[PDB]
Amino acid sequence: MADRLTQLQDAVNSLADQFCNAIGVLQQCGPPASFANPTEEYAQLFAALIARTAKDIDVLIDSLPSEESTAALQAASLYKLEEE
Amino acid sequence: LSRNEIIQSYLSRQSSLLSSSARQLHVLVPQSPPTDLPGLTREVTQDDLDRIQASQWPGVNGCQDTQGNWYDWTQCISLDPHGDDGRLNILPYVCLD
Amino acid sequence: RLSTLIEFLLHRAYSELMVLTDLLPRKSDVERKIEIVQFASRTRQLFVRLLALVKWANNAGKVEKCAMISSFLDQQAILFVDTADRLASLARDALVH
Amino acid sequence: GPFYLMRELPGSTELTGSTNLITHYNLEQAYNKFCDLPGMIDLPGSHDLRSLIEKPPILSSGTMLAGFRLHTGPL
Amino acid sequence: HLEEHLEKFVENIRQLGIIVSDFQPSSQAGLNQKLNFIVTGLQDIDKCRQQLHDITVPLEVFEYIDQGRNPQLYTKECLERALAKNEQVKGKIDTMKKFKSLLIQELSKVFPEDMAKYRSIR
Repeated sequence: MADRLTQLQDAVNSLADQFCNAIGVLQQCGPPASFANPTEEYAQLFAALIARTAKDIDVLIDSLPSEESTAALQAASLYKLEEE
Repeated sequence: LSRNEIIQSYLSRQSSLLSSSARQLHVLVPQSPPTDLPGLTREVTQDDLDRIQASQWPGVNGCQDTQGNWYDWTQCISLDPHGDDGRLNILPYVCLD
Repeated sequence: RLSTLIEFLLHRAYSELMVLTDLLPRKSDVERKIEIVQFASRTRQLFVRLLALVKWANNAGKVEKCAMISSFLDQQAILFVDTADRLASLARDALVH
Repeated sequence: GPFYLMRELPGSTELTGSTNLITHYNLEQAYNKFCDLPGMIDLPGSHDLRSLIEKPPILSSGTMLAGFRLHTGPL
Repeated sequence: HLEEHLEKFVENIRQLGIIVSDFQPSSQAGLNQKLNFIVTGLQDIDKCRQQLHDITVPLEVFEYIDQGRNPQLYTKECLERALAKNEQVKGKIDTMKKFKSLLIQELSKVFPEDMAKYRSIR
C-alpha cells in the first residue's frame, strides 16, 4: 500500500460514496413546501466536498507517470543496471 | 441508511475529507508523441538511458512542480490545490522497503 | 359495493322485523311496545347511516382522484429512494471488488 | 471534446411532482370549499349498542304477509 | 339520487311509527307496521335501483360514520393528505434543484473550461 495509485483508487471510491450520500441526504431530509436552513447548509457542504474530491483526483492523475516511459524503456534501463 | 443525523453526517464529512485531503500544482505535461518503443521507435541507444539515470525527466523520473521543487518517485509531495489551509499529500509512488 | 351493502341491510332489517313480528304476539304487549320502539331505533340508525352513505356518494369521485394522486406521489418517492439505493450499491459493492 | 456517454435529457417539463397536481387535476374548488353529517342529518331527524351493530354490519359488508302476521293488541 | 329520498321517507315513517306505537292508540296502529313493510318493499325497489346505480364506497367512510362525524371530514382529510404528499415531493425536487445549482457553481469555480463546455452543450 501507500502509493499514489491507492490514493487515487480511494479518492474515486470516495467520489462515488459522496454521490450516493448526497442523493440519500438531500432526498430523505428537506423542508416540506409552500405553494430547512440546516438542509441548505448540508447541500452547500456536500457540493463543496464533491468539488474538492474532483480537484484532488485531477491533481493525483497529473502526478502519476506519463505515456512516455514505456515498458521497453524500463526494461533496457533494467538491463543496464544489471551490468553496472 | 434509514436516518442521517447532524452528528453522523458530520462524521461522514470528517471521514471523507481525511480520506481525500496561489496554486502550487504540478507543472502541466502535454501529450507525448515520441514514445520509445511504440511511438518514435528509437533503436536501443544510450542518451535515453543516461537521461533516465542522471538527468531530470519530468514524465519518467519524477514529478516537477511550481515553486521549482523536484520530486522523484520515492518521495511524498505536499501540495495545496485549493485556497484553503488543507494540504493534499500525494504519497510516494514506489515506497522502497 | 354500496349496492351489496344496501341489499344486505334491507335483508337484515326485514329478517329482524320478521323475528320481531313473530315474537310480537308472543311478547307481553306492554313491554312489547318498548321492544318495538327499540327496534324502531335500530332501523332508524341503520337508515340514517345509509343516508350518510348516499350523501357521500356525490363526493366519491373526488376521493378516487385523491387516491390516484397519493399513489402517484408515493411512486415518485420510491423512485428517489431507489436511485439513492442503487448508487449506494454501486459505491460499496461493485467498486470495492 | 464531447464527454463520454452524454445523452439527451427528457422533455423539458413533462408530468412531475413539482406541478400543482390538484389544480391540474381540476380539484381546486372542492378544496377551497373544504379548507357532523350526523348533525347535518339531525337537521332532519331527532338524534344521531344496536347502532354499534349497525356499524358492525357495515364492517361486515311478503310485505302483506308481515302486515297480516303482525297481530298484536293495543294495551 | 332517488334512493336517498326514498330511504328518507322510510326513516321518517319509521319515526312516526315509533311515536305512534309509543302512544296508547286505541285506533288502528297496524297501518304503521304495514307502512314499514311497504317501505321495506320500496327499499327492495331501491335495491334494484342500487343495482342500477352501482356505487363503490371505501370502508373508512363506514368507520367515520360509526364515529358519527361527517364523511365530509374524510373528504377533507383525503384532500389534505394529497396536498401533504404534493408538498413533500415538490420540496424534495426543490432541494435537488438548489443542490444542482450549487454543484455547477462550485465546479465552475474549480473546473472553468469543462463547466463552460457543459453550459454550452447543456
